Amino acid sequence: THDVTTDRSQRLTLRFIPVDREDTAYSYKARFTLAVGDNRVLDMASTYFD
Amino acid sequence: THDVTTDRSQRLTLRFIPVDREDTAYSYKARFTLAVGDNRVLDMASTYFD
Amino acid sequence: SQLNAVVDLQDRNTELSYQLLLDSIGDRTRYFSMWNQAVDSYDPDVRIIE
Repeated sequence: THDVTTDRSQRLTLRFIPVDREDTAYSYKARFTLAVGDNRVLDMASTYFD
Repeated sequence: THDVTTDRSQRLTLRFIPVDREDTAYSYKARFTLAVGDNRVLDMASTYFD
Repeated sequence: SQLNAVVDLQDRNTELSYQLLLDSIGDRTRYFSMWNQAVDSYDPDVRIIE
């Protein structure tokens, strides 16, 4: 019942928009600002490019 | 004559450029880094999106 | 500090100052690709016909 989950407001899933994009001849470059807020931890396995 | 205004160099108005923008199907997202310098106070009523 | 260390004037001439500074500390006759350091000159035989 305690010390596992938050009682506070918090999203389970976040979505990030590219900060910089570059559509080229044979490739595509996407840049993001992956932000991990305070009191949070992120398991990379749970990320993916939509 | 004292303790009201600065003698120092300082802009009255600042303009901020978006740090991240996202033009979508039915909406637009704009992100800024609103910075309030030291020895300054900002009245939100005096802000607006140009 | 958020205070700008840079304070310029329309009255100042940075570019020229740098031109004159270079001449005083070295041989403006030498070229240096990195800074596009290749002084403007003319053919003496063109300026003054002999």
